[PDB]
This record gives sequence, structure tokens and C-alpha cells, in this order.
Amino acid sequence: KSLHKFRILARSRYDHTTDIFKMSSDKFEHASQNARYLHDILQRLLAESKDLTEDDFSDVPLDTRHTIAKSLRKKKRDYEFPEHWKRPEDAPKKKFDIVDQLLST
Amino acid sequence: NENLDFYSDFILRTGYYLGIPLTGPKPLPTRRERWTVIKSPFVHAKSKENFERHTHKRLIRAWDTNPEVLQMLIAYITKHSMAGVGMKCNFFQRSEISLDLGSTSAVGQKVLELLDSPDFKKHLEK
Amino acid sequence: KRVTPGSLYKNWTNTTHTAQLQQTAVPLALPIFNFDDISKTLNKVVSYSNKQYKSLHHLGSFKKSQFNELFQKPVCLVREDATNSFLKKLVSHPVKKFIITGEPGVGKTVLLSQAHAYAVDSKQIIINISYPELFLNGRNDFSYDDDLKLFIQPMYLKKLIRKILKANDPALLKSIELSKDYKFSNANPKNASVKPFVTLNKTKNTVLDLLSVMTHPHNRGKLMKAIIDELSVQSKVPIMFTVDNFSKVLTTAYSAYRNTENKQIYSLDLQMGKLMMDIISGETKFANGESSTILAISGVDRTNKTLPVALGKIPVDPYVTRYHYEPKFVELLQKGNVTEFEVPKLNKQEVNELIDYYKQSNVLLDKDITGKKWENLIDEKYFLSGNGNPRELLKSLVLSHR
Amino acid sequence: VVHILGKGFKGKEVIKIALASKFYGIGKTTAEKICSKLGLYPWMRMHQLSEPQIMSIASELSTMTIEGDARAIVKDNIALKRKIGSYSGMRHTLHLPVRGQHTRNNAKTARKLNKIDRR
Amino acid sequence: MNVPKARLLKVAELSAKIFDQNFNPSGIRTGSKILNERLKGPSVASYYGNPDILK
Amino acid sequence: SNNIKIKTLDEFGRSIAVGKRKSSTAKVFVVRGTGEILVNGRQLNDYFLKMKDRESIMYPLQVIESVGKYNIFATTSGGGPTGQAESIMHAIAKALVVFNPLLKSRLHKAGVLTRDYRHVERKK
Amino acid sequence: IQALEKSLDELAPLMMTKTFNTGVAKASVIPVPLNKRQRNRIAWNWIVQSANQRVSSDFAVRLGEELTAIAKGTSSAFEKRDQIHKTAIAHRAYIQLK
Amino acid sequence: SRSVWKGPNIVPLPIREAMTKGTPIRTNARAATILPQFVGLKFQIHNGKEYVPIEISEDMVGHKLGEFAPTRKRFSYTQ
RNA sequence: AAACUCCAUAUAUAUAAUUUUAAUUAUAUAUAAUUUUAUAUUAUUUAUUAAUAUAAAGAAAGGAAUUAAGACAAUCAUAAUGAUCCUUAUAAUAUGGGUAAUAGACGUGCUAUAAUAAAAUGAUAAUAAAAUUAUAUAAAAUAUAUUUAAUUAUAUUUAAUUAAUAAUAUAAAACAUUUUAAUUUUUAAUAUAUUUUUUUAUUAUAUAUUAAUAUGAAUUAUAAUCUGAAAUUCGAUUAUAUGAAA
Ligand SMILES: Nc1ncnc2c1ncn2[C@@H]1O[C@H](COP(=O)(O)OP(=O)(O)OP(=O)(O)O)[C@@H](O)[C@H]1O
Ligand SMILES: [K+]
Ligand SMILES: [K+]
Ligand SMILES: [K+]
Ligand SMILES: [K+]
Ligand SMILES: [K+]
Ligand SMILES: [K+]
Ligand SMILES: [K+]
Ligand SMILES: [K+]
Ligand SMILES: [Mg+2]
Ligand SMILES: [Mg+2]
Ligand SMILES: [Mg+2]
Ligand SMILES: [Mg+2]
Ligand SMILES: [Mg+2]
Ligand SMILES: [Mg+2]
Ligand SMILES: [Mg+2]
Ligand SMILES: [Mg+2]
Ligand SMILES: [Mg+2]
Ligand SMILES: [Mg+2]
Ligand SMILES: [Mg+2]
Repeated sequence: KSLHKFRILARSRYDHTTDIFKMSSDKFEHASQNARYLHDILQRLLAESKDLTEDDFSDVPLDTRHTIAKSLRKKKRDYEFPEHWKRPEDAPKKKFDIVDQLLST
Repeated sequence: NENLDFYSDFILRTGYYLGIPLTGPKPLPTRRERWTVIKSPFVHAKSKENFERHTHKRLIRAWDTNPEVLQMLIAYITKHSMAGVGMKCNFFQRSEISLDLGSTSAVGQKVLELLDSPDFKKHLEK
Repeated sequence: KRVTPGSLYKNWTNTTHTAQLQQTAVPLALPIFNFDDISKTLNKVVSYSNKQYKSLHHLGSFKKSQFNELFQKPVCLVREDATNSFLKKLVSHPVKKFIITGEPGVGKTVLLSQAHAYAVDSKQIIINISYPELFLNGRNDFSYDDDLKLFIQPMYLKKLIRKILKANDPALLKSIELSKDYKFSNANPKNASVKPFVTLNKTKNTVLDLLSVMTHPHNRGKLMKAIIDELSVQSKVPIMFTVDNFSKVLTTAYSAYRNTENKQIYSLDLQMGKLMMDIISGETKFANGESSTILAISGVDRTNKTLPVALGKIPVDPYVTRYHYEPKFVELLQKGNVTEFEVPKLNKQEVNELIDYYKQSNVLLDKDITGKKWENLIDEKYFLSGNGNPRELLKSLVLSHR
Repeated sequence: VVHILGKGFKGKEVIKIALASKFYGIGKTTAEKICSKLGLYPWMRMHQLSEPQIMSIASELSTMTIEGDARAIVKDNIALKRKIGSYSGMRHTLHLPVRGQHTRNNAKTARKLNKIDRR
Repeated sequence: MNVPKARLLKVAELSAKIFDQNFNPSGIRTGSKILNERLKGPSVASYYGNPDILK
Repeated sequence: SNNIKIKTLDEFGRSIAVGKRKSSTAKVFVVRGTGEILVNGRQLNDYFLKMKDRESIMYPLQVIESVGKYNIFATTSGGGPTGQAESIMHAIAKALVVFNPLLKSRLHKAGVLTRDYRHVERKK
Repeated sequence: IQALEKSLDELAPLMMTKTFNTGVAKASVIPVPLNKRQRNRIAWNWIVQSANQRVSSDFAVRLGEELTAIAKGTSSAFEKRDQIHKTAIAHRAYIQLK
Repeated sequence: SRSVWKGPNIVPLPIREAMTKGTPIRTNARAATILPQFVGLKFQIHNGKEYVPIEISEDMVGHKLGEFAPTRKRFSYTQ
């Protein structure tokens, strides 16, 4: 239940296909400052997700519309060679070479 | 490309002795910038000279190395860098979810000052 | 005038459909379609019977863009994987609610015409909605009925009722005696000014009399509700309700009609839409257990998530906009337990049979008969048709002059 | 021929298109609302209309600002520009473009229609 | 789409709070864009080069 | 020494060849079969709407009269329908030579083994 | 297709007289032979012009009707061919033959 | 056309003196928007060369001062 | 000059732990052709030959840049040097205006004048390439125009990416269906059909008309929006209305 609430509250920052939650910040002038800022937000998001005393957002289904828009901008080569077309009996068969067989002994 | 490839080869040699597994240099797509300069005739004769600039790119990846050793690599190759080569380094640090001690804009300040000045307070009076 | 009595003035698609170009076709003697003796006609090209042709022309089973004008009368290949498989499920399945799917031009309409041919032979009353777009495009009159609380379409209903009367055997219709008394306003131009109303008493008049009632346009919606109710209460004759191009209904939730507030009218607020979905959903139950409901999609219509979700092929996505997902239609289809029958593509042996019939019909070009080996032709036409598509096969043979 | 408020229409003409074609001030969107309000189906033609329905169209058309009334509003807005002495008013008086168009070339239509008593 | 708007608004508000984002449900023009645009002065003022060159 | 190694069928009996036309590319898998073709996982009539494009793909198999003797799994990217269809045509011809190297001369004579060099030329 | 090729072979003129601006004096009208690709162009343009006089809105229908009439013997473009061949027979002596 | 939500194009002008004394307001702010207060006051509006005298009416509110001080002379040809 | 050289194309090797994925790719190096050979025919300077065709091998088919002189043109608002003239002005700054004026004429474009062609619709989303994003590119969502929704425009909010990663951006035509004035070639009411998305019959379905329509989108009214400190002279966009010439 808390995992579902976490994914709902992340909104566009969660990709269901890959299960990755990614957030970036360059608001501050130093990387250390920006790293803490992201860390603090992560703790806040986790605390809210693990506090299911008032609302768990279980009725609300996960929204993937942002991920769908991203997928339409990348070409998907999701087709593989049919397995029932494979003809393993037509593959070349290793020939017997006495020289290589004799050079190994 | 010539200095880029030579320097890339040197980085692989530096990493090996440091104990850093390295992959590459992977060639990335070359960027081409173009500019056309119309010449004095502009009569549709040989009246447009063309120019271009190619950015050659190489990616070297480091694996399974401690941060201290990785910094030694960057320091050494920086000390002995070649002319006309630029370098960007993305470091990836795996961390724990909860850490210890962690890892106001100029315009907003001036707005508050302006809204307190008499030229603005004289109107906000209710 | 520029147009003479016999001049071909329409566009190509309408000219081929309407110009009676089959008159010059050569008469061939083919076996007749009979499901009771399918063993003798399986995997063979057959013509329909004289009783079947008359009914199917009145039902709209044959459509334009089917190269029907190449042959004296429309013909069909009795297939084992499509025709025999579907008709056996229709006779055995207890629910008897099907939706025919498949890629564009695979032969979904022809399969429905073969199901109509079976029904004619098996003494059933067929109610066909060939082109549902005619009651959703806003090109005929509409009126609101207060007693039905639905928007009735008199012009369309007049045509539909005549099709149900002219396409079905009068004897079957006469057998169904009426269960209730009905009174309508008289529009018969002979006694309309003498008899204000026409009464149909129960147990005396039949559903044949009900289908011949001439009423005013405003009372024609109440005549369509009586006809359907009478056919759904009787248990003597099975009723086969069919709808071709049903994809148009699923993807056009809102008709072109607008109410008095300039708001487009929901399709289920039309009597035709409500009636169609009541039979599909199961709200209108037929007493006879051999009654069926065969729907067919068409590739000329847009596709969306409505039908795939209703058939269980994809999960429900709640955030899909209503223009690409109509949850009310999904509920109705799943309430009726509608099952999918995907029309398979033709195999190479079926292509051989069709091309052998085409050779005997003299429809093949001279480049495919002279100097070409028969086996080469079959292999080439099976490859150029997408490995079975009947429509791409015909086009490669008669509409590819390159 | 069907006559609505003097305008004559050929029988085959579609009502929603004909209304937006012969009546000043009524366009496509306005014509559709009139037909929807009167219960005329989207592609009904003029010859189908009955006399009660022809009177209903005239009634709804007479409760709108069309024909002279609409044309007077444009003529009075143009006159106001000239009365106040605005730059635009002078352009209307001089039969010149009033929307910033160049006049070194073209400007033929402005020289033909721009006037204080605009049609 | 079937998710009640009230439920989707509660998620938006809570999400905005966690991520320090401005929640403006009404849509009133607030000028927040002006407060977030980057300062281009330093780049613009260096167009002609560094003035502190040896002469 | 030379830089050419005899081409042979792979572990599954498939001949793999690549073809290019304009900006399009095609990688086809030819195996002995019954004339089944798939383009990017889709039926031929679905992917290629023009019958002339379909006839271009079939031409190499028609030259060796082996239209019903092979199954083709074609994958294509770039350019448009014509470039992809003819890139597949070129790739099938190059993949058919492994099954019978004696037919290369007939394929060359038909013109299906020649890479079409024409591409969009920036006006000069 | 066989009907189309037969109609094109019967309607197209075998030769056509062309004016050559040879010499400062008047140009010479000399009969010239036509190849098969040039013959088909002349006959096709005649067919298209005849087709576009028919009533159908669809060019395919008008073209189909025109081609059917030509395959059945009736065409007004056979007069054009006879007039191109008459001119050439008149100027037979103007040919050069070297 | 300035967006209505932004408000009028208000410029610094000496309106108090023109309302207590009746003096004309000489200005080059041709972009200025004629506010409803200006009604009745006398303005001298630059046109690039001279200052055109104009008194504001109620039908001029919303327009801009520049609209009433033409900057070009009517065209004429040496026919 | 040519050769050479580079680019393109074909091939080989190397690189990528094939999630920066396009391995059907990226970019370094190398190889290849200024193709080669047999045969018949026709010419020849007839021989160890060209033009031809025939057969065989081959992926092989296209481009780029390139010398020095001679005679002549341009102010270069695209760099100079001198002379010459201004030096409270011919130098410098600010506010506003102009460069956008309009009789005629000319060049170059855009959109049109309809049916081998225009308009709608097409969501498990037909099919590209080359570019751009720290003086940014802006996703999805929500709100309004505005209607169930979509579409289009803007606002609200500012996800990701400073990039083979994320965004601009689901390319478009194509193809399919529907519609389309002139056109009584239509539509409607009845009857009719073994053309049913349709046929036939009988009635009505206007005249006007060499002509401008449901073609065309100039001009113009009103309201709103975008950029900017500012859109009056003098910007862009949207909605309703207007609908010229052709
Ligand atoms: N069994 C068959 N025997 C003969 N011809 C057939 C058969 N099946 C299909 N055809 C032919 O294939 C073509 C397409 O058939 P049909 O119209 O039934 O396809 P469909 O899938 O319903 O098409 P759409 O997707 O356009 O609705 C027609 O020319 C039809 O005559
Ligand atoms: K109008
Ligand atoms: K101007
Ligand atoms: K001009
Ligand atoms: K890959
Ligand atoms: K200016
Ligand atoms: K057009
Ligand atoms: K694209
Ligand atoms: K302006
Ligand atoms: Mg961010
Ligand atoms: Mg989008
Ligand atoms: Mg991308
Ligand atoms: Mg069908
Ligand atoms: Mg200028
Ligand atoms: Mg796509
Ligand atoms: Mg968006
Ligand atoms: Mg698309
Ligand atoms: Mg389109
Ligand atoms: Mg005119
Ligand atoms: Mg228009």
C-alpha cells in the first residue's frame, strides 16, 4: 500500500515500465547543496508514503500518460524471429580435419 | 580526432596500472555545425562559401572502482592533458536511502524590499 | 442534358456497384451453399440458393467494393477454418453472441453473409443492420418521443421495417401470433381519413400484419418497439440479429444530431442505439434458445481501446480519454457475454481453389495464364496478398495492371 | 424556391449552409445553433421545410441582430473613428488600409471598400 | 478519467507540497515565471571581452 | 591475403543480409520455408500498402523461381516505403546466394544485387 | 492490357511531318519516322482529350469508357491519324534519304 | 493590442497642475493610454516635429495619445 | 594541368561489459575501379585496333577541391593608406518621428480561380532525415475558449535534459472511409426490387445565370491573447462577424 502511494505522489518522476524513480535538482549553486535537497525530498516522500493513517490513495490508479508520451518518441523494435521458422537441421555441420585432429595429440 | 584518440589511449594505460577496469573509447556520433557565407557577388555564381566544424566524441567508462582511485585517475590525466581536448566526467555514487547529515532568490528579496518602500507602502495602506 | 439515360456518370466505386456490369459475366455452374451438407462443399467455391440470394439482397449482405460485378452472382468459398468453424460454434454454443473480427479485407462481411445464408435455410428470422452509420451521421430526420424518452428516426425506421418484411419468409412471420393488442395512427393513403387508427388484436393478427402497419412518422418509434417485443416474447421462430460495421457504433458514441441546446446527442439516447445495445447486452431476451446475435467490425472504421478491452485482449486503462475508450459500451458488451471469432487468413490451398475458380470465370489476365506455371502463380499471389488476405488477392489479379 | 425574410433559396440547399450564406451576420456556428434550436436535423434541405417551420426560422432570425441592424453597427463604429479624429478614422476617409498594410504597392481592395459608409 | 477530480486534486496538492512546487489550483496569473527566469546579465555584459586586459 | 570469408547459414539455417536504398536500411532473415513473409513483425499487406512495393520485394524470389520455398523475416528502418521495400529487395537477393551460389549470375543479370547509389543531392 | 496495346498500335501515326528551319529560306516540311515510345505519347494524348469530353466526374470512369469505345472500333482520333498520314504522303518527295 | 489583464499603459504626466490650473499638458508620450481622468483636459501631443493641441472627450478613453497626432503629411502627386 | 587527394558507396579489422541501443548503429584504420576478360559484327592507320552487340567476373553507379597571367567591374554599409574638408560641430547624448508615405511603372515571391482535387476522420499510434536546447528546449496534467471527448489556441504548473540518454517532435503527402457547388448528375414523399450504403417508377425539388459556390480569403467591425518598459504611427496569434478580385 505504501509503495502504491509513493508511485502516485511521484507523478511524472516514476516510470512504471522501468520502475525507476528519478529526480534531479540544479537549483542551488553547489552540487553538495543540491544533493542534500534531493535527499531531503526523498525522506519527505517516503515519510508521507509510509503514513497511511489518513489516506492511502488505493482508489486512485497509477497514471502512466507521461510515460506513454515518452514511448511514442522512441522507436520500438519489439519483433523477434519466429521460433517455428527455425531450421536447425540446415545449419552447416563441422567437418572432420585430420590435421587439426592430429595436431592436438 | 588525432589528439582525441591518442589521449584516449593514454587514459586506458593510466587506468590499467591504477587497477580500474575501463571500456572504450566508444565513438559517439560526431556533431557537425555548418555556416554559409554569401560572398560579394551573390549573383547565384560561386557566391556562397561553406564552412563546418566537427565535434569528435569518445566515451571511456570505468567500473568496479573505489572513489579515491577514480579521483587519482582524473587528477593524473588532467595534469597531462593534450591541446584542444575537453573532458566531462559523470560520477555515479550508490548510497543508502537514509543518510546522516545529508549528502531566498535575489529577485524575491528585492520584491520584499520594494513592497516595503514608501512608494509602495503608501498604497497598501488599507 | 449532359447525362443520357445510360451514361456512366458516377465515380468509379459507385459505377462498379451500380452499373450492372455483371451482365456480361459468363454463367458458371457451381454447387449451392447448404450447411446441412457442408461435407460436399467444404473448401469449394459455391453460389447461394435462389431463396438465399433474394433474402441477402434485401438484408444488405452484399456490399460495394467486393468485386461482385466480376461474377454473375456473388460467390463464396466455403472454408473449414472460417465458415465451418464459425457455423459449428453458432449451432452448439449456448449463449450464441459473437463479434467477428480480423484484419481489413479478411472476409468478415462474407462470413456474416454465410451466417445469413445459414439462417435463411434453417427457418430463422433475420434482423440485419448493415450500415449503422446511416442512423448516426445526421442525414435523416429525428424526433423525440415522450412516451419512450428516446430520439426516434422515422425515415430510417421505415426502411428498416421493410427490410425485415421483404427479407424474411412470410410463413415464419405469420406463424408468430401477436401477444398484445396494439393501436397505431393510420397513415394508409386509402382509408386514413376514414379510420383514425388501425387496431391489431391479439391471437388474431400476426407479426406479419404488424410489419405492414402504415403509421405517421411520430408513431413509428412505437411500432419498432412493438415489433421487437413481439419477436422477443415468441418462442416459435429463432431470431438472428446482426450488425455489420459495428466498429462504427463503438467508436461513435455521440451522433451528429444536436438537441435544442446545441449539444450532440449520445448514441444510447437514440432508439436505434438503445435497441441495438439492449439486444447485445441481454436486456432484451429472446424466448427461443436458437436466437443469436452476430456482430462484425470493419476496417474502414477507426480503432481504439473500447473493443479490445471489452474482449479481454488488453487491461483497462482508466486514464484513457473518452474519445478513445467508452466504458459504458464495454460494460454492455461484457454483460452480454459476447465472444470473439477472428477470421483467419487464407492458406495456400485455399488460395489455389480461389485462383482455380477465377481462371474458370475468365477474370485472370493473360500474363498469369500464358507462359507462367500454375504453381508459380499460386506462390506469387499468396506472397503478394499478404499470405492470405482475400481482398489483396483479388486486387493482385484484376486490379494490378503494372 | 423557399423564401425566408425575403431571401430566396434553391430547394436543394442545405439549411445550415444556406442561412450562413444569404444572411448578413450569420456564420457557420450561428446557423447550426438556429437549426438545432428549431429541431432541424443537421443536413436537412430547404425543400423539406414546411410553412410552420419556415415561420419558425423567420421568428428566430427576427430576434437576432442581422441584415440592416448588423450592418448599421459596423457603419456606426466606423463613423465614431472619424468623429474622434483618430488615425484609423482618417484612413477610412481616405480609402486607405486601416490595419498597417503597406501602400507603396497593392492596397487595391482598401481603395475599393474602405469608406465611412462601408457596405 | 473515472477518478474523481477531488481525489486527483488531493494528490496534486500533496505532491506539490512534498516537491516544493507552487500549487495554483485556480490558475490566477501569479508572475512565478518572472521569479524563476535565469539572470542573463553576466553573459550579456561580457559580450565584448574582459576589460581588464594589459595595455 | 584476402578479406572475404565464405558466407554460410547460421545455427538456425538462416541467411542474413543487409540492404540499403536512399536513406532506408533493411536486415532480412531468409530460411527455407513455404513463402511466409513478415515486415517488422507485421503482415506484408499491412506494412506496404502499394502493390508495386510488394512486387519489388518478390522480384528476387521470382528470378530464381523460389517464391514458395523460403520464409522471410524482414526488418527495415529509415526513409520511406519505396526505400525500405527496395532495400528489402536488395537484401533478399544478397541472402539467396548462400543457398545456391550457382544462381548469383542470374541475380546479377536481373539487377537485384546492385546497390542503387542514387540519393537526394544538395543542389550545387 | 492487350486491348490497350492494340488500340495504341492502331491509333498512333507511324510517321509525322515536322518543319525544319533549314536555310534562311522557308523551312521544309519533311516526314519523320516515330519510335514506339513517341507513338504511344501521341495516341495517349488523343485518348485523354477524348476521355475528358465524357460526363463522369471521375477521370478513371471517363478513361475507362473511352478505352472501351476504342476497343470496340469507335473513336474520333482515327481521323487525326488519317490527317497526319495524308500530309506525310503529300510530302513524300521532300524526304532526304541521305 | 496590450492585454487587458496587464492594465493601462500609465506614464508619468503632470495632471494635477492641468486640473487645478487648466494649463495644457505638453508631452511626447504618444504611447500613453488616455485614462478616464484625462477627459476634459487639454494635451499638446508631439508628432515628431510639432505639438498638436487636442482636448480629450469621453469617446477617446482607452485609445492612445499618438492616435490623434498624425506624423505624416497626406500624399500628393505632381499630376 | 592531370595524376594525386578527400567525400560518397562496397568490404575488412578494431572499439561498445548491445539500458546513452539506432549493432538495421556509431567512427577510427585499411582495401577496392581511371574496372576487367572472351567472342561475333562493322569500320580502321586491318593490328596486339576502335565502334558495337554477346557471354563471363564485379557492390561499383556520383561528386569535390585544383595554374599563373591578361583584360575589365564594384565603395567593400564587407578592410586599409595618403590627401582633402568640419572642430560649440559635418563630432557626442536623450525624447519623439521617419526608414512602413502613395498617382503610375518594374522585379521576385505567396495564396488562389474545384472533381487525374479540395475538405473532414483514422490511438496497442504507417513510414524520415538533418539540426537545435546554460543569453535554454519545454513533457505530462489541469483550466478557459467549449461542447462527452478529441482537435486548435492561450493560461496555470515547470517533469526530464545541457544531451547517441530528456525535450522541440506521434513527420507530411501516401493509403482507406465520408463529403463536395456548378449538376434535375441532387434531395424528398410513396410504391418497387435477386443492385438494398442500391435499382426502377410517379410526383414535387426555383428562378436567375457567363456565371463566384459549401471555390477563393482580400478588406473590415468587435472581443481576447503573446513578446516587451512600451505594439499610436508600426508587430504576431485566436474567436465571432464580414466574404473583395480571380
Ligand atoms: N470466403 C470467401 N470467398 C470468396 N471471396 C471472399 C471470401 N472472403 C472474402 N472474400 C473477398 O474478399 C474481399 C473482402 O471481403 P469482405 O468485404 O468480406 O472483407 P472484410 O474483412 O469484411 O472487409 P472490411 O474490413 O473492409 O469491412 C471481397 O472481394 C470478398 O469477395
Ligand atoms: K453570412
Ligand atoms: K503603411
Ligand atoms: K510589386
Ligand atoms: K541493439
Ligand atoms: K520607426
Ligand atoms: K480544389
Ligand atoms: K518524425
Ligand atoms: K500597433
Ligand atoms: Mg527539474
Ligand atoms: Mg502531446
Ligand atoms: Mg530522444
Ligand atoms: Mg466488411
Ligand atoms: Mg526599406
Ligand atoms: Mg509511428
Ligand atoms: Mg502539453
Ligand atoms: Mg501518425
Ligand atoms: Mg491528410
Ligand atoms: Mg468576377
Ligand atoms: Mg471555404
